[PDB]
Amino acid sequence: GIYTSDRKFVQIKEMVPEFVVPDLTGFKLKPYVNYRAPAGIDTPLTAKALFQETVAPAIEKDFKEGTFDANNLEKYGFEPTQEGKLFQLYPKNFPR
Amino acid sequence: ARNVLYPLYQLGGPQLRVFRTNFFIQLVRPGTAQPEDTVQFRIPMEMTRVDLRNYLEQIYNVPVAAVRTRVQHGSNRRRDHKNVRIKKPDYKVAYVQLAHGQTFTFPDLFPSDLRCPGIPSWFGL
Amino acid sequence: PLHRYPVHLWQKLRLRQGICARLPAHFLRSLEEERTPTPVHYKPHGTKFKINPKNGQRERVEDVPIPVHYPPESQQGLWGGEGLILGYRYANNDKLSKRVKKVWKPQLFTRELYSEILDKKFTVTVTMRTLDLIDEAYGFDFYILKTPKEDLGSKFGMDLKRGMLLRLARQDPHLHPENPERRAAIYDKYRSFVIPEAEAEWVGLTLEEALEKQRLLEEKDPVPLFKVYVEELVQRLQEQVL
Amino acid sequence: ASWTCQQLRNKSNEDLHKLWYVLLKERNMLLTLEQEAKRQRLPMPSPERLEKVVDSMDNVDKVVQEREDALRLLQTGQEKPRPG
Amino acid sequence: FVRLTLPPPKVVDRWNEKRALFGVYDNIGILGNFEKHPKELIKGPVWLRGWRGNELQRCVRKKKFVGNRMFIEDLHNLNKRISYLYKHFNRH
Amino acid sequence: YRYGMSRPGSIADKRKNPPWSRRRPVVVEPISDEDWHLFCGDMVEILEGKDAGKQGKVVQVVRQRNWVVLEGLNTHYRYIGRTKDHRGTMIASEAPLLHHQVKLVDPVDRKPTEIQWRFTEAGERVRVSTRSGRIIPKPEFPRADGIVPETWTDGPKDTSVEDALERTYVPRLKTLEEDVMEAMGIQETRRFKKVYWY
RNA sequence: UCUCCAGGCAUACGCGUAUAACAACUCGGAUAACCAUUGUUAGUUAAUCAGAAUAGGCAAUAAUCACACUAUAAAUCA
RNA sequence: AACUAAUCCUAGCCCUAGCCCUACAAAUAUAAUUAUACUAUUAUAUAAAUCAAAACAUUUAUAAAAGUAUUGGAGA
Repeated sequence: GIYTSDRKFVQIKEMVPEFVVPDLTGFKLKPYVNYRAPAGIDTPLTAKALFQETVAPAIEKDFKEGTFDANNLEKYGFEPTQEGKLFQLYPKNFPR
Repeated sequence: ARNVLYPLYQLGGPQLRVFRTNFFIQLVRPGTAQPEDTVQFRIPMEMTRVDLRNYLEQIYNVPVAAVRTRVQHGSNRRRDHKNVRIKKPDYKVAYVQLAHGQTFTFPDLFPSDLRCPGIPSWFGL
Repeated sequence: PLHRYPVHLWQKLRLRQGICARLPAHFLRSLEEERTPTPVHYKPHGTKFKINPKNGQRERVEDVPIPVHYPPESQQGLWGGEGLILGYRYANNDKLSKRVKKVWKPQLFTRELYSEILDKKFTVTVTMRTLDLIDEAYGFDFYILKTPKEDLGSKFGMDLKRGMLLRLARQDPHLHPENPERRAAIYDKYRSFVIPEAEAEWVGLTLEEALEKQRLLEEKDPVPLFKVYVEELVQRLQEQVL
Repeated sequence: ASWTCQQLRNKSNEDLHKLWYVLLKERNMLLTLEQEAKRQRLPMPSPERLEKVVDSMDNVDKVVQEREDALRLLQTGQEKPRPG
Repeated sequence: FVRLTLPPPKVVDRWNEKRALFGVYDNIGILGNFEKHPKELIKGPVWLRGWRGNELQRCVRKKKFVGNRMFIEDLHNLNKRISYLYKHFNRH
Repeated sequence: YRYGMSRPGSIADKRKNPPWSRRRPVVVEPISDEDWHLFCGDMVEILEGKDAGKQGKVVQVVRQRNWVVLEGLNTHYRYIGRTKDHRGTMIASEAPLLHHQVKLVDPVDRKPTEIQWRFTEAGERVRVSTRSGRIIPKPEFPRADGIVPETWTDGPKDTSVEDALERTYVPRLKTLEEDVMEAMGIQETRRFKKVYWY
């Protein structure tokens, strides 16, 4: 909130966080995992991996067809600006 | 969420939403004598009483009527072997009264021979 | 331990590495080169030999330049190599007399000079020697451009030199506006000082200014890795098509 | 056993957010039980449960962070979420 | 008071390579046609290789040899020590 | 801190290494990870000790002290449960053996053959005897906790096997925060005003 | 329960867990009992108690139970 | 053969040699470490003296030629 004149507290609804609680009904993931389940080797996701998985197939097909141009870079997923999104990648304007 | 940066708000700015919560709370049996509906909770010092109200109402769907909170000073008198003062982490105690006439009661968790001494009994000789 | 390189060589190492190495070669040459200022208050010894007092034999002689203090105000003005001489004096020019602390002040003045290249009259601190040098240089603009930094002895003069050199280099229409014919004559008149635009920019720049300039030149907005991968993907695919 | 990072990566973005609260709920219950044990001066049964939940929660956070970090680099090229 | 325990037994080899080869080429000058002076074989601080002097001379020579490479703290300490040494020898 | 047979951080370890202790540190010759060749379950022959010449299987390895423990070998007898009421019960307790005090055993021929580390076709490192070159396969050791992964049965709050193995991630041009919004349909039209980062 | 003594309670300031319960009897109280000591655990709850927009226009006449009444040390943003 | 005590070797250091150097979150110069506006923001003249000249005053160091000559209360 914000303290206005006269030493009076004025709570701001926007600045008050709202807890987004997921629905756990039908969700099969639980706090613990089976010892029967093999441990997973860590393979952290990277920009190259994300680009290869999603963006590369689109460009590869388009490039062979020849329908590739700078103006359509956004079509493959480029964002000219982070404004307009509730969650902005940079500068980070959203909380966890 | 604790130990994180919160977005600065400006006129016309979005409502603040916390999709992932880092606040962790513990239900504690009241140290003092309190009404049954009243419940004591140990919560991070950065959490506000309003946050607890939303936290219980949303995450745990618990109706809350009134909340009273206190900050407990951690004693720093304790010293180590080097005579360096050790400070107990400060914790916040929240007294939450249930709504809709609900009442709470703390669960009952954690419900040789004497005649011949000095000669080992092994000897048969 | 002990430093392998002396303190004076530490500066050389920095100049040879890092952003200093990335600095333009022309500017680096200007910084590296040192030119002795023209003597003003001291003259070289007339004779090259003298009788050594200790051994009673003729010996080679050396020249000791007189110490002269140039205040920063000179760097904001156009002094003709004159400077404040601080020291001691013996009254009547005999060592037998009393020693009096004396500060010798050259007569300083503030006067206005017209610059053809900039087409403006500048009022600046100047000495009589500079005015004679300006006449000897065949114009105020010539004096700034012809005179080297050390002989010029003025940061503002170097600032004028940077602007004059850049103005001549670019053939900028800003010279003598609405008089294109007059503009050509000035450029032809000062054609001797025409140089590449890049060199003229760095003339007279201070070390702190130069480092910031190179930092500003080399700072570039981070490349979105999406774009980098897109170009890399297209380049590899294009090569495969070949 | 606690959730491993790779398994969490296999799970969807929505699933990861759902799982985080599930782990948090268990962590709070274990924390709630532990604090009562401290008051009662008694040991906590199966203390490894809390460690497993915390390990799973830590794995969840990095996996989510990895996806966010990768996209930020792609769209903007900045290696840090905060300008500096 | 004195030890109540025996020290570890020690045996020293007098025919080790270092002792066995000690002194070799000490006659390099006379036996090497004087191309290399035996002083050239001295290993030690640069300012006193093939040179000897009193404590004051050694310190002064050290200052000149590595003054440009000496630390400011070391240089300041050496100057203060030199001043005390200079007064003592030259006035007492 | 002097490493002992007691596990580090245990109550016995605290007695062995009290905070005020400043005893002379014990020097143990460092052994590289590649150099080390002894692992739990390895059949080795005791070069020297109480049971020198008796081959045993390793059960504990304190690499900090280069100590190898063989079950049922170099075993001394000590009193467990000593109390005021009862004298105690004699038990056989193993003593640490240094790495040089044991050597690996060739399976076909039981001898203390010196070994050299070399890779295999699969790429797993295997110790190879310097003489009579042969592959000493890594031994199988039971899980210390005693939990057999297959035998384990899911308890409360434990996911079923199939649930963990299910993969639901679909690569897409959206962050997790954005993905959650789509599923729950969160929409926000308000925009933060310009903020000067500095 | 009896005998006798007569600065007590709140706030400020300062102090910072010395608070309370349990368990100890070694150390601290210049001796014991008992703790102010040692170990562990608990504690002080506030919409009422306390702390944390701008530009113009315009002002003669103290208080003293403020009326009378005087006085001199000259004493009220809206 | 007793008490009080004593016993010990590594905790580490020193000098040369070698070598220049380029080793979490959150909060912070506001009142440092106070998550957002206040209030503009800023070092340094010969180094001196002490000291030596038995005080004190000009003065007083900080490869060979060679401690030769000059200089100097011709004295340290």
